[PDB]
Amino acid sequence: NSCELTNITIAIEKEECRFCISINTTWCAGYCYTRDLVYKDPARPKIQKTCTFKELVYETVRVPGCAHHADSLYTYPVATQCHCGKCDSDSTDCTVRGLGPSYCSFGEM
Amino acid sequence: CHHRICHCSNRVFLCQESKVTEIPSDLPRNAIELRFVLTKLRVIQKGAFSGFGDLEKIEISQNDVLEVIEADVFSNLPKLHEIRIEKANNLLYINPEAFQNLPNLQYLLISNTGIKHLPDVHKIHSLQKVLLDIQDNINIHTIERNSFVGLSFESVILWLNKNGIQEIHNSAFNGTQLDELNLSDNNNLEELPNDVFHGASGPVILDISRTRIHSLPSYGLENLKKLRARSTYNLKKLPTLEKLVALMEASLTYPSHCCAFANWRICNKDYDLCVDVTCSPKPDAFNPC
Amino acid sequence: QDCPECTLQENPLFSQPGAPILQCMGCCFSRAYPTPLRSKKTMLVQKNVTSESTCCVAKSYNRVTVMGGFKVENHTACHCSTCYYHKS
Ligand SMILES: *[C@@H]1O[C@H](CO)[C@@H](O)[C@H](O)[C@H]1NC(C)=O
Ligand SMILES: *[C@@H]1O[C@H](CO)[C@@H](O)[C@H](O)[C@H]1NC(C)=O
Ligand SMILES: *[C@@H]1O[C@H](CO)[C@@H](O)[C@H](O)[C@H]1NC(C)=O
Ligand SMILES: *[C@@H]1O[C@H](CO)[C@@H](O)[C@H](O)[C@H]1NC(C)=O
Ligand SMILES: *[C@@H]1O[C@H](CO)[C@@H](O)[C@H](O)[C@H]1NC(C)=O
Repeated sequence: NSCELTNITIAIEKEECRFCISINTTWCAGYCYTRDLVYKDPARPKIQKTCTFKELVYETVRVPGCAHHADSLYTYPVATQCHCGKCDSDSTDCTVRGLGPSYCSFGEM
Repeated sequence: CHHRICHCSNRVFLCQESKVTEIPSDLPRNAIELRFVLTKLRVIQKGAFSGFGDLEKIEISQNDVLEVIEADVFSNLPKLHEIRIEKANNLLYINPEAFQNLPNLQYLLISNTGIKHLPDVHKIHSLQKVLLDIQDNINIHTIERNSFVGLSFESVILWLNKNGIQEIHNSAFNGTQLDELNLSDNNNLEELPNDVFHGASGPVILDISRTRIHSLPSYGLENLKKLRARSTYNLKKLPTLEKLVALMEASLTYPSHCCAFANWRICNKDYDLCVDVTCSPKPDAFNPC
Repeated sequence: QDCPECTLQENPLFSQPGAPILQCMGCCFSRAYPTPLRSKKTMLVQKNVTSESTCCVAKSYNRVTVMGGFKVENHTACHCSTCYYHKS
């Protein structure tokens, strides 16, 4: 039920410059109702919803350079609409835990 | 709680980051959950998780330098119900001796890996209903004979979608109680041989969506209730409702197939408390029926 | 508007007086965010979005038989755990 557009901070990692850049964006987070079926029939409705993007857009941001490596471009997706629905395995990584939206290989906030 | 290198909280051990190169010898045997994320593990050592009689969940995710899963690795684990082998881009081989007797296994996830072949499951012999979920493994091209026999004494769900499957051998599903079989998004898959479902119960649910499959087999579908064949353009010919007796719901490609399911068709007592075939696409705008 | 926590509730269908059937149902935390580049390095099939999700499931149960002949679970404990049937 309580799945909505929440403001988040993400990490964009310039591997070659050994740093990340923080960007506040809009993504999905919240709660969804689930039911663990009591009668395990093969034709049963074994369906679980998750809080995820209903519609999205791509945004390009200019990621800084350092020395010997010039400033590049990075394109990232932004949530536009959130819903409690099926996780789109075609586009999304449907898992229990990821590394975190603000994950950096060289630091933190 | 505190361990030498792995992060710990309530008998749950998360071994994260590049500093993790080998599975620690000093891991407590009482451990309930063991996770291996972002490690620089090259190989998961012979009989590594053997002895954790309490251990119920294992997670091997986001390991870019992991190459092989040795023999006897998933052995001596009476409480293990869940294994998750996720995002392992360089994992090409699994020893056919890796999955040993796991009597309480319920879920085996092998997602987004480089494995050239399916896992050897004949030695698992679980007492539980098992969900073998194998997806996004583009280097898996063939399901060989007796691929899932001995996995479970119970019924089984087989998600083999989104891999690189193009060949399915006869009796590939022999000695199996098939509940659900999903072969969708394996685009190179051209045919389902006639003895595909030889010596196998069901399946009750079958998904051949987005596959070049030309025809369904004459037998084995006597238990099929739900058929999903979205964007399965090579089909065009379906078996008669005399062969699909159990079928009650069908999401297909051609609306002509739906027209054939219409106009033709109790128990003591959202829920299906126990009338005709729930077929789609069902448009009236063009028919032809 | 709110989301009640994942707990044991009475099953309307299988429950009967004196012999109710208890089922795990409720809300659990699930989120989505763009995949960190570090993760993209380990993905053979690229996935630009990452969904972190948990589902309401029985921590323990007991197999029972009701209404003449129905092998149903009578859930004893609940927790937000791994989602098996949330993907497309
Ligand atoms: C998100 O952040 C923007 C900019 O700071 C703000 O206008 C908006 O109210 C915030 N809240 C939500 C729910 O998006
Ligand atoms: C945006 O990001 C900054 C850090 O750069 C953070 O302090 C702040 O809370 C975020 N929101 C707004 C509206 O500035
Ligand atoms: C089918 O499986 C059984 C064991 O369940 C085995 O004995 C038999 O050889 C298998 N048949 C084929 C055709 O491989
Ligand atoms: C289910 O569990 C409850 C609580 O343990 C018990 O009262 C009830 O008799 C059980 N139901 C059945 C049908 O056994
Ligand atoms: C995914 O992101 C990468 C860049 O981060 C880009 O190449 C790709 O086009 C994006 N979009 C999709 C739909 O994969």
